[PDB]
Amino acid sequence: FRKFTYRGVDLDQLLDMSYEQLMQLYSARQRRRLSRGLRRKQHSLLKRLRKAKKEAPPMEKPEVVKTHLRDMIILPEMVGSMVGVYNGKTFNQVEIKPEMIGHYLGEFSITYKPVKHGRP
Amino acid sequence: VNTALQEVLKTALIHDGLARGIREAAKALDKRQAHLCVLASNCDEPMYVKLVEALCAEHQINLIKVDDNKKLGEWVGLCKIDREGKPRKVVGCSCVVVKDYGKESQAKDVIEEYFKC
Amino acid sequence: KSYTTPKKNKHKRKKVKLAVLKYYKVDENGKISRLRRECPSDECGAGVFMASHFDRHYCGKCCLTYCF
Amino acid sequence: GHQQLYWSHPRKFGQGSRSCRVCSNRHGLIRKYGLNMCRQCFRQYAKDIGFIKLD
Amino acid sequence: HRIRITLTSRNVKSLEKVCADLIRGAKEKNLKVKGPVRMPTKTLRITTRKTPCGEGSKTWDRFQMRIHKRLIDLHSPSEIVKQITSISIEPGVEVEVTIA
Amino acid sequence: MLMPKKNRIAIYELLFKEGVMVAKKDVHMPKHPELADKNVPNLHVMKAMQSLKSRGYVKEQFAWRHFYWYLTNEGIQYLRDYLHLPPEIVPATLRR
RNA sequence: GUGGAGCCUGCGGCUUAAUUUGACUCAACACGGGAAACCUCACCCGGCCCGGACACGGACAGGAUUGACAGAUUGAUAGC
Ligand SMILES: [Mg+2]
Ligand SMILES: [Mg+2]
Ligand SMILES: [Mg+2]
Ligand SMILES: [Mg+2]
Ligand SMILES: [Mg+2]
Ligand SMILES: [Mg+2]
Ligand SMILES: [Zn+2]
Ligand SMILES: [Zn+2]
Repeated sequence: FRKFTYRGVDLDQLLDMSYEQLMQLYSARQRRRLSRGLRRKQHSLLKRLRKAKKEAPPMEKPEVVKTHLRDMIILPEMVGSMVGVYNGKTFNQVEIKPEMIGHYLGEFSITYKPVKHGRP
Repeated sequence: VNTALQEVLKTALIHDGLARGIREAAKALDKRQAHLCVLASNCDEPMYVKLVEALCAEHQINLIKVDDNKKLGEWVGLCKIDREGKPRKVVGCSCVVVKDYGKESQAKDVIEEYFKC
Repeated sequence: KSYTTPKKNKHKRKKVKLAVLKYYKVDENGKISRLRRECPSDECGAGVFMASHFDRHYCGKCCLTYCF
Repeated sequence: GHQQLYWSHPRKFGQGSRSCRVCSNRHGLIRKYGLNMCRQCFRQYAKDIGFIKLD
Repeated sequence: HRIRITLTSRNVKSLEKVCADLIRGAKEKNLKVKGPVRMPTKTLRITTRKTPCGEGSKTWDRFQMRIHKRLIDLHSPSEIVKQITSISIEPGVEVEVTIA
Repeated sequence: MLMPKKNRIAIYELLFKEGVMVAKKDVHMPKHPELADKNVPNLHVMKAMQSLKSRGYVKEQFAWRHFYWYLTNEGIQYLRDYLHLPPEIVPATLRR
């Protein structure tokens, strides 16, 4: 009904919040992973995400930008943009709403194919 | 003295002085590293030959004007392969710009004297 | 085996016979006037031309661009 | 260009990163004292290196 | 005066035959010499598998490698010690003479 | 194999100045070890040297991870013919 | 003790783009020094590239053609 709230924080407080401060906010590995940093491969993601939001219509998902980093935390910088996460074979299309922060993009394209035992 | 000019050009090749192709020649003329330039003629180059001629006339560039391109290429002797015989199929070169570290030679001096005459 | 894509072609480089000819500008008098910018580098004090793109300048052997 | 591609994967650690200068293999690298060799080349070269069956 | 020799080697009989020869040479030239101080020799330990593949038996070595140190201290000028030291050494032995 | 013309002439000069040559068989080398003053990555020396071999100029031997090349008199004479040097001067292995 | 039990590892079966491929008493089954995330790696999946040497063709120093700063679907600052 309302705006979301992490511990004492609203999403708007999350969005207009610095990264290291946001680190202290969310979880140890995740705050650490921001403290450690994004490489080239992840930066091209951020720019290509901005261009997709520029080209995107209002009532439409932004265009997909692919990244193989399945091992990658979806940050609020990233929020509101499509990213094609690589499985190895294919790129899975993910729109990243604000609750996605602190999760992997790899999460949304499962590596093992989920099991069904009695198939034949 | 074409045999002497051939020996001088070969010694310049030995010492690695010569700065060649029209473009590197234009560079060497601009840098003012040309002591003599030579240009091919009797070739459909109405603008090219006119440009390089005015470029040499611009500031302190001596100009030899050899006739054929195939002949200039066989003289300079770039892709001489199968030296036990003739060069198999010369491709015609247009321009050569000599830069001369090894100026101390009797053939070079006799050329400077011929130019004096 | 049948391919989806046609094979890709090698980039045919836009060859011009005596391309250096269009670099300098001819005159009935004995001169040359290097119009477009000249590089201030020591290897080409002046003569060598820069690329003239539709939008902004650029230099070839050393690879350098200047946007609008 | 190719210079930013040719060898761009990071080789910082592990028997995968370093390798035997004999095999180029990543199996049994003797890393102590910087011997840097696989159990097979070690077994092969122990006498030359000076190791000995005392006990 | 105080020159300090450090004799190391992989093989033992070479080390003792060389160090004993140089000390005997020192006794001949007559100057204060400390006996060869046998430091305790160390032992480098390695355990490898014979097998090419995974599948034969899983066999293991118990590789030792001893490394022996003698050391000799003399109280004498430098040139005479250079005279004794140049002569009477053999391949296995490694001599390192600290000057002070 | 993209050489710089500078390397073609300096590498032929290297082959001349030391008649023989050794090199590690290692593709994954930023710089060559024995000859580290120039960059000349081992892949460059390797691929040039295998090209020389292909045209008979070097004798091959392979140990551990490391090629070993003996330069023959045809190689000595070809290098001096390319560089137009006199017959007086020589490599250090030829010189005495 | 182990065996019954929860679990470590290795193995079968299945599925899978690929699960490179080997072995089933001893003499397969924490074996491949197999503690493999990528790498390994082979296998597979998109796309480049040739690291197709050397010889000879062509080609051509009136520049063969690599490298190459732009913008475009791209992991990427691949002139792919
Ligand atoms: Mg149990
Ligand atoms: Mg059980
Ligand atoms: Mg095991
Ligand atoms: Mg394994
Ligand atoms: Mg692991
Ligand atoms: Mg693979
Ligand atoms: Zn420039
Ligand atoms: Zn081995």
